[PDB]
Amino acid sequence: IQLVQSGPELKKPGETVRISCKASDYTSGMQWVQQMPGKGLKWIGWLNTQSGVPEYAEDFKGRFAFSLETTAYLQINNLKNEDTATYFCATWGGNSAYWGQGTTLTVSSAKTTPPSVYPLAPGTNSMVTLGCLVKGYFPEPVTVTWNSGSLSSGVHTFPAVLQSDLYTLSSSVTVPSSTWPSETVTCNVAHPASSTKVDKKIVPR
Amino acid sequence: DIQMTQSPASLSASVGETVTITCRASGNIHNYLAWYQQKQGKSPQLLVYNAKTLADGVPSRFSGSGSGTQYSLKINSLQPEDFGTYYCHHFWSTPWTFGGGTKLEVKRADAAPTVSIFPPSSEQLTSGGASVVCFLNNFYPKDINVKWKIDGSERQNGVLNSWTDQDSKDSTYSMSSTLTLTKDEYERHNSYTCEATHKTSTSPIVKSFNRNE
Repeated sequence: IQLVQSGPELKKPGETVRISCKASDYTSGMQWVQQMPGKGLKWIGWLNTQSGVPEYAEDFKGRFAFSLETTAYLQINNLKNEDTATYFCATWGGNSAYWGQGTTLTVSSAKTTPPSVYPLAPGTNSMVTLGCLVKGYFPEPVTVTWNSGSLSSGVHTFPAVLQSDLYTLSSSVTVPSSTWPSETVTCNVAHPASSTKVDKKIVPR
Repeated sequence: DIQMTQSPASLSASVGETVTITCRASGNIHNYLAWYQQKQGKSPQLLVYNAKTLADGVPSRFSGSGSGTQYSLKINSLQPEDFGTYYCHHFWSTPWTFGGGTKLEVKRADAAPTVSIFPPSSEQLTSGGASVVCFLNNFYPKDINVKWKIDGSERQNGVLNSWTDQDSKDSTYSMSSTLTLTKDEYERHNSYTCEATHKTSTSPIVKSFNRNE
């Protein structure tokens, strides 16, 4: 048994969004859970598929509603910035629980903007740390790789911080001084929302 | 409305040790409690339901106990995949509330951060901007503070920080500090210093650069 949810969503304050959760086998009933970035799990309510009776939690009564079809829906009305989060669906049966992969929802008035990628090079040891600054983009996320994925060791991308209505983030990569600048080191930034892809070669100063 | 109070919020242990996580209900829930595990924002995995029954496929080092309003999840002989966040969730009466959660992190030896400072790039300066970046990589424990200095004077405005989660491969934490300025503000000064304060040193762990060099 598996639960699949609809892809990411981007809406403006005050709009409506419908999130689907379709099972493969379809009994029991289902529930929805909300999880804001960096926060704990919050219960939205559950739906007794048998009696069709939905039951919501105080903070979700009014703007959140459950519906069926093998596809349960979670529709939210009059979206607020604070509705930004990941929403999970879940059912139960036998000796376990089944949850959806989750669905991200971003609710902002912000305008979809591609990122500006800058090379972060050293102002020498056997190891050298390089980086890439991904500034002023919206919305999330933004996938960052190094040398098309060839460089996956000594690499880590920091979480994005929100400034203005735009996100900024940077990626760090550590390689041998014997490798760079001799061998090419390029960071690859992809921003799905803008269908953008940028490559920045890390050139020594 | 029965609320769940979960403690501790944070826990540090090492592979092989045993930890206990507790949840207390503001009212009797008659064992209608479920324990979940969540890793890297991914989907939660049921560990125990009805307070003491293990879900399908859950290792036996996991066990739940309790009754009435007091319950706890015990994990013994911690395996490396056991580290993540845990949550209790009752379903006795609506609303089925979750506990505040418990972040279980890996305990390893102390490690001072490796500091790197990066001047604004040519491309950015050309556009009129000047973001000075500093990396404080691979340190442990996670507590750390960063302080910027321009021509020997502390700088607080224009600074934005980001913190990674415990790395899955070396159990360390990393941080990113960025001082944003305009091409003009940036060119009015010569020395830029990134200073970290970590328990692995009673002195600042620094790295800096000078435009005029």
